[PDB]
Amino acid sequence: PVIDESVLSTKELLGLQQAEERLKRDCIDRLKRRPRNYPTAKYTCRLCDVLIESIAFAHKHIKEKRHKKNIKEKQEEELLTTLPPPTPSQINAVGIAIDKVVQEFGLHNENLEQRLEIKRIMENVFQHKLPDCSLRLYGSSCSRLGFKNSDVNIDIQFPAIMSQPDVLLLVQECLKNSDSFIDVDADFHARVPVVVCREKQSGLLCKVSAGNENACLTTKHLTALGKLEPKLVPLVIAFRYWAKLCSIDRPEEGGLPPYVFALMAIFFLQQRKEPLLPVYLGSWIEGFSLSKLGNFNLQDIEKDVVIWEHTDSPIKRGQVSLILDVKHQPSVPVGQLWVELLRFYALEFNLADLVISIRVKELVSRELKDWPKKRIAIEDPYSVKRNVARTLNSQPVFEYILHCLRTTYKYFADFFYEFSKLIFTKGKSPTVVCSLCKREGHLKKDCPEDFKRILEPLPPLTPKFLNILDQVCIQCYKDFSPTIIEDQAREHIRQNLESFIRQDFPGTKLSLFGSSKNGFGFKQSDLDVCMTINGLGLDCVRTIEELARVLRKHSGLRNILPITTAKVPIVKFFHLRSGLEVDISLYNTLALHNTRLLSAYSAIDPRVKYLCYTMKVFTKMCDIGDASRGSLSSYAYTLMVLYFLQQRNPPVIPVLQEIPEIFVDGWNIYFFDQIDELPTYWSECGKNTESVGQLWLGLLRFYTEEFDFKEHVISIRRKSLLTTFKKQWTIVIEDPFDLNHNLGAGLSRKMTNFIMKAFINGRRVFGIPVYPSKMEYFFDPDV
Amino acid sequence: GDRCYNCGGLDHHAKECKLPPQPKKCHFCQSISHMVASCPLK
RNA sequence: UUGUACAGUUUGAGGGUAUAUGAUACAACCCGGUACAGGAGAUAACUGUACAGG
Ligand SMILES: [Zn+2]
Repeated sequence: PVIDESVLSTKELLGLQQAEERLKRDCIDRLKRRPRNYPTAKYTCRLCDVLIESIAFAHKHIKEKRHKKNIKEKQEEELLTTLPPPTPSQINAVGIAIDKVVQEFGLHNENLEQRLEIKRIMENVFQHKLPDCSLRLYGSSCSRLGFKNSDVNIDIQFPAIMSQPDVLLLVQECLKNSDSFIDVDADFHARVPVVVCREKQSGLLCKVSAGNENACLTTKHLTALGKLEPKLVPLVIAFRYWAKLCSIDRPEEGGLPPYVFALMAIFFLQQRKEPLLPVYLGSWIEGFSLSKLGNFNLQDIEKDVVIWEHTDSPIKRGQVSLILDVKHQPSVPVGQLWVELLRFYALEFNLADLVISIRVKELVSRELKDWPKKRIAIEDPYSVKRNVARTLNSQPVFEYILHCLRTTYKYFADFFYEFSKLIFTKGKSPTVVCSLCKREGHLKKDCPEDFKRILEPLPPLTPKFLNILDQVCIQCYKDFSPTIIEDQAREHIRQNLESFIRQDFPGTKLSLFGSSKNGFGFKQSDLDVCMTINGLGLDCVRTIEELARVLRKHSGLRNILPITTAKVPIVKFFHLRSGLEVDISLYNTLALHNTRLLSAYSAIDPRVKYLCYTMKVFTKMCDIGDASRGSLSSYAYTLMVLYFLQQRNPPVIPVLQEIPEIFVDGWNIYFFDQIDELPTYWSECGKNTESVGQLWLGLLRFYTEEFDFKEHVISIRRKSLLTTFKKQWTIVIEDPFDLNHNLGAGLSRKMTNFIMKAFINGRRVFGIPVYPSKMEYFFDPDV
Repeated sequence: GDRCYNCGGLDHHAKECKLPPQPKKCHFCQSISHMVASCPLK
């Protein structure tokens, strides 16, 4: 008892009762207990769930806008819920409206036949190139639940040996060759790779893909539901048209995908008072539980029964009838089902805290599905992990769909009805969401954060300015070129580290690698070493921890730091004798081989050395050189400049790898290393005669424009152009030896934009004829 | 202009009055139970 | 930068002006004598909130 009325006098406690009654009519109540933080609390508000100190504070709260709008919303909800079930004439009108909408915008048998003809024509065209492949229609084309405008989605299955990128590229080639398909294009970086075409006679956009699992089965399941239950299709088409009018079907603008509503259209039938569509998972099968529901998953459908399999994390396989085998199925009109659907989604269901799944009657808790409770979540029957309703990640969009549902429910709860965007939205405008930046306000096509969109022509190059550029490049090379004494000191440091490590682990051998031995060595750069054990299932984590512990003993070494979260665990520390950062790795033979390759690439010409050094200094000035910050390592930049040099009208350097296979760590490490006779085996040697400054300006121009990072991989292994799709990768750079490791994989979008901006600024400062120092002007962080 | 909604006073206005609540009534009624729109004299 | 909404200060625009007969040098509001109520102050910049970011 926080306070008792016995203290107040008779008139006083009576007036207090009146005050409590008035506060109650405004949705303010007392407090049974109080928190330690607010011992003076004596009231609370349920609508806002807000603590209140005294009666005066309570009366102050009601005056605010928060409680006023909350009570207004409560009144609107009460008005909506008070409405009774629709009268027969109104429901007949709604059914007629649904029929009209499906007739106008729904698919027809002729459309299905035409799409089948498209698929057959594609099969005939593809026989000579892909005879074994088999094409099928899925999605809206086969489900019948979409619109006639909706595209044609064709999945081509191939023998397991064939790879998806290869088959899709071959499909694109055959489509280009044939004339039946006009406007052949590739969108290989969408959610699923697609080849988009437009048949001349049909004019219907067709998207060809392959290996689309969980989609063919889903569309066949929906097709079976539609065939067995005719009441589904009108509801699905009407709900899709409602979503289109409210402008939420397109996931580009942050809305939910278009087909998701179909999964929802059945869902309310499942969860209704009488389930029209029976569930397909539950306690019927032995060894079933909600925790085990994840392992439980639908497998296939055939002969009007769904077969499902369960594998323990023994295997249990069972078939269940798709539709209830009951003769007393209710004859509910389509309009009644639609109105009940709207009521279910508005004021009769928990969109935020429950997962929409059609497999189990009991509402699966979001926690069981390990999903957030902020927004809608739709469960796809044939992919347990995926939450198909993730495209909506912005609360304003959720509120927009909720308002659409509320207004349409109110409208749907000589009667005449119609589907209209204005009526559903009630004047509210959508909120476009930038899927590229995860932000809101700007569409993907035009957005401030687009590095590719980032141009003006450069001025002409006078001979004196070109000479100045060459001079500054040579100056940078000389300034950042280690001296002989520095190399001797590095060798002595490596020897001392090896000797010290041998004390605890005798037989250890240390080999220098990285900038030190790759030909391009930066002054004061990190000392990279690799340790191996003579005559030696070794755990990298434990070995790195032991090495760090050993190094901690050394007085010269301080601030020992073992790192294992990275792909290659390494010990990073500071050496006083070097006075510099030293990193030691374990069995990093691949690193040594790639460093030797870069050393040869440097030895072929000095232009490569100058270019690499100027690139390194330019990157360091812009504060992107260091890898720990999340930007591309200096190795990526030297790879970029080498790739540029290889691919140029006059080839400055050849592809050593291309011009026997030795497998160490699991990859080939062969590369032509005899530079002395390189001209004999290279027919293009000596073609290049551009100046170092001209060559560097050409590099900057090439990377700023005339190059594509999205559709090409910066790989020096192959002289021929490489495509990102063939690597199934989506800045991307490939190692000379390893093809499964991408240096740009960990590079975030913001840092990529900043790096492109730095490159653009460098192109702006360079190549512009015209500071206290010539060198400083070309290397200035402010510009 | 009008008596306070609480304490039935005249010194402060409805919003101005902030003292703890008191029985609702009007001086004309003279009693808490009786209400103005239905009085014996009318 | 991004979606949101209110704590003190000012001007411009608001609800109020029903229940009155006489006054008040540029030095002064007055004796309300009947209107009815379950009703308690809204908008823009002034750097102080509580939820989402990634
Ligand atoms: Zn009062």
